[PDB]
Amino acid sequence: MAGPCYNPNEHYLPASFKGVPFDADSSDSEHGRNGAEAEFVFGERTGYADLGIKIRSYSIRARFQTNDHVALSNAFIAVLESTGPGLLVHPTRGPVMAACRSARVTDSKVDAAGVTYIDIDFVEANDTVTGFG
Amino acid sequence: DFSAEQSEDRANSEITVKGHRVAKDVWGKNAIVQPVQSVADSWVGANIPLTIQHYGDATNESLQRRAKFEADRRAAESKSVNVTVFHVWDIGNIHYVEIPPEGIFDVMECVSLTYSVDAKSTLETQLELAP
Repeated sequence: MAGPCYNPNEHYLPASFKGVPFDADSSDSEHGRNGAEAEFVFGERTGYADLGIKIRSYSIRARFQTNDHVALSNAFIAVLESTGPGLLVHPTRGPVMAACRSARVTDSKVDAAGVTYIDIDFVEANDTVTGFG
Repeated sequence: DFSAEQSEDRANSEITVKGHRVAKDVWGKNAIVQPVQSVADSWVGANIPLTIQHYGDATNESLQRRAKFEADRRAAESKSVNVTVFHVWDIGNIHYVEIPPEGIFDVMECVSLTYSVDAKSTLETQLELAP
């Protein structure tokens, strides 16, 4: 950023998922739009057509440093595995609804004892009725 | 590319035909048992007899014509070839071929033709030659 008067605690929202706070360490996203580009034979001109919006996806990384991190880390995994989607407070994208798609928990006893990292991979999930519309 | 073939399951050394006559006034032995004719290929060196029934007014000339039609069909079916000639006149034409690996040195008559194109420039053309 520009200038020495930044305050990161003031610009980044505190992460969360289904109401349980957790400490965020990274914030990515993916957007786009579905195309149908086509090129003819012997032709010097091409074409394009729009087919709709592409499904988003978010990825976050969390760190646990406080005393007894295994309990908090182990207790948080029990929330990611809960059935159904729930509200997610993305640090920069604001509150959105997403469903966890995977999570890799890394840890060591001799290389790094006292800190647990966990990567996540969220997907946007908007509720839909059951009568196919 | 190419793919030759010679299948023995579609050949017959001797074909026989049968059929009655329906002329204005023909009957008895001249319209029941008399009209029979046999035609042989002589290219196959085995005995694979066949017999056919005629759907029409049998005539000794027409019996052989049906027999020949079957012979040409069977002969062509036993020497089917395929070829691909990359860049892109008509069917039934007369071509010369040369595939020394199998020893093709005989005139051919094309039986089918196909032009195909693709968005990725892949032009081709196929043939179904037969002697």
